[PDB]
Amino acid sequence: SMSNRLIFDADWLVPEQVQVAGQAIQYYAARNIQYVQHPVAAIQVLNVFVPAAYLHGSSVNGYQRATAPILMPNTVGGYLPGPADDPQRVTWPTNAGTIQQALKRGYVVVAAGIRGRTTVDKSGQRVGQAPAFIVDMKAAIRYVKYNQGRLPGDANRIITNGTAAGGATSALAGASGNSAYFEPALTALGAAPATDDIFAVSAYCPIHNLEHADMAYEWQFNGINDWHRYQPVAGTTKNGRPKFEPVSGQLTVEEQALSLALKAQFSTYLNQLKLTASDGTHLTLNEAGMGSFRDVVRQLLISSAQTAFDQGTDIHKYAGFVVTGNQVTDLDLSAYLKSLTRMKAVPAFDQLDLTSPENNLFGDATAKAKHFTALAQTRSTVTAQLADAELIQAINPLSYLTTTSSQVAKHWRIRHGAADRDTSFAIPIILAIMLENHGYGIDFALPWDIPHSGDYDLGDLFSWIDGLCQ
Ligand SMILES: CCOC(=O)c1cc(O)c(O)c(O)c1
Repeated sequence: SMSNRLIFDADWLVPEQVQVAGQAIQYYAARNIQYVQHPVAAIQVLNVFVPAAYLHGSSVNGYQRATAPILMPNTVGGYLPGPADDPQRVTWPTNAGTIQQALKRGYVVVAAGIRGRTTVDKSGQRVGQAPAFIVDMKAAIRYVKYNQGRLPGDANRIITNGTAAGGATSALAGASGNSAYFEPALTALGAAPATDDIFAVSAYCPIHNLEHADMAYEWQFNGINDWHRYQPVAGTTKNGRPKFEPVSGQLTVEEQALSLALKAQFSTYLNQLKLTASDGTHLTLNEAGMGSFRDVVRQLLISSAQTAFDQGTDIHKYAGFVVTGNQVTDLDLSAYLKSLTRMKAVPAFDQLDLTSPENNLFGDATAKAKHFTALAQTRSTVTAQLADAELIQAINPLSYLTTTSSQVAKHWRIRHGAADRDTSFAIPIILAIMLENHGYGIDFALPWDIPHSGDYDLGDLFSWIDGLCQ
């Protein structure tokens, strides 16, 4: 209610400790902070964790109370609700280990709970479909910036972090700072009166650009007709972490036909983005999906392989790599993708029967799920509507990057694993190139043999953050 002034009080911080690399990391915690005045779901609270030195007038890793970066990680996956995280949390989902390491590095951590597609209110009504996820992230950022000074940390050094759907959340926060689109939702929540533009973005395998992801996926995997993925099993564990089992299939003749069309359409979509390489040449694809953009994808995988090769990793785990002497000199991209295997069927994202997590994300209070592409709406196997065009645009980080804007974070670090088949490599690559093209700082790679995952390179992530902030 209005009695919640959204004023942080350092008096709330209580001393705790956690082991990191066999040493004690002392910190202070304040949990369960209601970050808006009119919440609709219990999950909308945030936790604050502060290196202990900052309450005793001292330094960690070149930072002090007033200057420390504020890391804002999220636990969003599958566009599902992402509860407020905690270095002591063991319940799934959690990136508790990352919070522990961040505290050791001297970062203040503000871990916010975020509504997701399955969130319901006290009455059983859905209140967490798009754009709830990004509205909550923005509201949490506004709470932090409103409380600049009161909260330890530099509110002008907010760095979001997330994996997969959570990576898209982090990226969207960096892309869409102070966008007027979200103002009515934030007003209705009673968010703090502050801005929500942030300093830097960390994003692992961001599952974004959803309305073009079906095209990208088929451009990549057309010609590969068996798929392999996971679906759950039963089971009751103490950590609440969903247990999965493999399930495989083969594309129907009809799916294969749809694939060829989707792949063909990708060329036109890609070309009209007007992406450029460093020397300024347009990155394109021809009718058959070959060309300079495809060569960029290949080159990134060669770079990935070279890095691993230099480490003594056997890159011939997968097919297609040509090694001459000590150099990975080429790559048969088709052979690599065949050895990596296709994960998702066709369409991969906008399923014709409305059964995907993205279909459910785009539902609302009336409809559990919606389509978000013309193709799937036309070929729908169930009665369905298309989601609002402005909403699809609003939650895509690319929509904000047609320009060199003061509201977009200046500093980006994106990773997508070389063994991650949850979306096409083209998807994070398009984000990365668009960022560079518009003069933003972008640190990008496809790390060798890394699956769908995040937070696996903390040493390098933190070194990057420290390079920006110290
Ligand atoms: C479930 C793992 O990661 C995700 O966040 C995620 C979300 C999606 O919407 C996907 O389509 C996906 O493959 C992964």
